Amino acid sequence: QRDLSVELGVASNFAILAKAGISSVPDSAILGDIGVSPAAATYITGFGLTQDSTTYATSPQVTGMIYAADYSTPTPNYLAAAVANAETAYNQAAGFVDPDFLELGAGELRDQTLVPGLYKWTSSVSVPTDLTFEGNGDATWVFQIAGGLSMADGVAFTLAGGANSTNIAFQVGDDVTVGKGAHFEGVLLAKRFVTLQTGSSLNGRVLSQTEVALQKATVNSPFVPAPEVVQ
Amino acid sequence: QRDLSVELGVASNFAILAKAGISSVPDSAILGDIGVSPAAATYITGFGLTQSTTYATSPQVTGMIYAADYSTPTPNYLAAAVANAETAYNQAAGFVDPDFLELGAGELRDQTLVPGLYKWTSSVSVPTDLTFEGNGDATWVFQIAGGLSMADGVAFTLAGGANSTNIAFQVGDDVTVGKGAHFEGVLLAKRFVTLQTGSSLNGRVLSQTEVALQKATVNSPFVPAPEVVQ
Repeated sequence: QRDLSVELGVASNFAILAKAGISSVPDSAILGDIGVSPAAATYITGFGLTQDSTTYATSPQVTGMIYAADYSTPTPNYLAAAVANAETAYNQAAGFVDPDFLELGAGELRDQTLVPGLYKWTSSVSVPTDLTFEGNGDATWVFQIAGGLSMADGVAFTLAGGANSTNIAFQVGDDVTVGKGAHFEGVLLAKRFVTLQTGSSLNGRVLSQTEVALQKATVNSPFVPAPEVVQ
Repeated sequence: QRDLSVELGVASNFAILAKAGISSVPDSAILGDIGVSPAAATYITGFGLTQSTTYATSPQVTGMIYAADYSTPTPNYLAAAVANAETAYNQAAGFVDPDFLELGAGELRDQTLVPGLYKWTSSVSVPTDLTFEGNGDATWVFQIAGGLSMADGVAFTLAGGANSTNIAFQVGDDVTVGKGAHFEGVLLAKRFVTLQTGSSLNGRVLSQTEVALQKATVNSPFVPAPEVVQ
């Protein structure tokens, strides 16, 4: 019943957005666009970029387009807006007051089923087992994690009750590690590094203020409807 | 000291942004980008456009021309600019507790305006020069429910250090800048904006319908894109 929605702005048009770089050990599989700013395209590595048709690039690993800060107009200003909007979201998520849960599990989320609400830790958070979100289709969850976030190899996030990963946001102060073959659901608003380890998957988006490393990793972001034109 | 700044988001990258069309009787001079969305480029008229499928250029425009039918990422870039312009219009219309309510019953004759929030529930006219007197951090917002019209040849003048990046006008009905008149500030218009023969504007024009220029100048502040890290 609390509306903990986090407004992403232009950053909802990206599967992965990073300030410093994105790397892939191939083959990753990303559904949605990816972008870096203020970094140049040289900090997007392991993708085999082919530049078009000089505003964006393509890769067999990305279903969508790839954007960097040195590409042609209007890409620099589009990216600037996406990164500014992603910072405003991080801050909004970190800014909500009066948590429903404080230091749950003393930082460890083991065999948990999480009702909707605002969850805060001043520590790092680890997820050694599967994790279930239970709530309806409009329910919202925000995690405020001052430290790192780590998911053990093979753990999976499960949705129950009608829940949608568009309504799940994780704000994390320190590095995020999604373990090998683990499955994440939600929007990751990371202050520092995010690594999706070998053969992990994420339905949601990855928004980092530094670098994103993919290891044979899958990211499926929501469809972006094309603005409809008046002729 | 009330901070009446209006946040423009992506609309600070446009000299003129309009939902339905932009026209020019040439030669106009626009310093800054122009864009229409959701309208197609066929609703940008009089610019002698030349089409890199993401934008067009014109001798009248220092910058780029964008339309909703142009190629990726122009449609999503424009949809952000228009959404951000609407959010700005609603923020300016939403400020509460005006400092000055119905000044002049809508007619601003020989006025010098200290900083603050000005509201009218009527239309407004500016039959003479109008001065804004305040320092370089002072902010003004005008909330006008009706139209806004400037008489021929009048000017908006800046005294005491005033800066027109800190002046915003929210106007519900048509805005008409008379021949040879001079406007200062950000115009957030719900409906039509006409800059008549030889008028000029230091600021931006953000319209929810159409903008028409007649041998007119729109000179917008340039906001640098992030410096590239190589």
